[PDB]
Amino acid sequence: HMPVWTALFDYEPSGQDELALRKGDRVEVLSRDAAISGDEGWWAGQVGGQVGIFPSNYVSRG
Repeated sequence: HMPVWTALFDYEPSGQDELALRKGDRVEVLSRDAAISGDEGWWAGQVGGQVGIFPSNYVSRG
């Protein structure tokens, strides 16, 4: 059911609230709302067994 989003790039977290990404990970995107991520241009999601925020430009739909 949940839409497919793919990490375009590696992302190394700067905090425990940030999601680590590796290029080509399928990322479960949980919100695009800045009021939920707390940081304009950041989304919330789950990958790697962690939930957290990442910069929105790091994933693409499909």
